[PDB]
Amino acid sequence: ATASSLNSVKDSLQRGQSTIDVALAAGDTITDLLTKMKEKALAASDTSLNTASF
Amino acid sequence: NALKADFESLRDQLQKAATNAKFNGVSLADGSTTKLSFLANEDGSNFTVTAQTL
Repeated sequence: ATASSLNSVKDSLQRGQSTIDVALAAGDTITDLLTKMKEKALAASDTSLNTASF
Repeated sequence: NALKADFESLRDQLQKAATNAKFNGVSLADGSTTKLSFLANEDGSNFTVTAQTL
């Protein structure tokens, strides 16, 4: 009975693997967007830009 | 009188040449601003150069 019950534990661990997989798949996009936001704010920090480019 | 009128004329053209010195809305010779602080590093450090009014 214990050996048969272990299959649900395996299923839960695999479901958790899939969940962190989806979370990392979105975290890649989050890090890329954060890098682009730092790009924009960093370029905007320069005082030599005219009001339109800013 | 002719040399005096020529002197006033060259002074006017010098003022116009001073007014027209700017690149994309900013200038280091017109005196529009005391300085422009260009970017220096990824941490937001700035490479400033003071404007030299002309």
